[PDB]
Amino acid sequence: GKRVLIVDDAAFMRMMLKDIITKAGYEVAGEATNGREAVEKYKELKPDIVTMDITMPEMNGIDAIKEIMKIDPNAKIIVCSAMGQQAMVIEAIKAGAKDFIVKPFQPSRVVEALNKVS
Repeated sequence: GKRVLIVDDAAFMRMMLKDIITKAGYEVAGEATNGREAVEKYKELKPDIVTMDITMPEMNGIDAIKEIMKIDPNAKIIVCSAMGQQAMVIEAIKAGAKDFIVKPFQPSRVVEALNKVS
């Protein structure tokens, strides 16, 4: 109930997040750079939580949310967005995501999101 799958194309953002996740005592089940991989790794790892980057809509992360819900209507998915993406956040929340964080990350906020959702 502590395994997280991180989805984000930015290697460095991924790492940062891992640092945070890990220090807060959670565990990194795995990493993905895009929606398809995520789905595939989600099926393979059955992670506890999923962190999903939605900054670039052309990546269709929202569609991945949905794909995963089909697969597990119990999935707990947090979404990373950037400032001013409130509309996407709402669509993601609309599609099943439980919460959202904003870049640039505030360790405390991410820990809180994680915890709330766990």
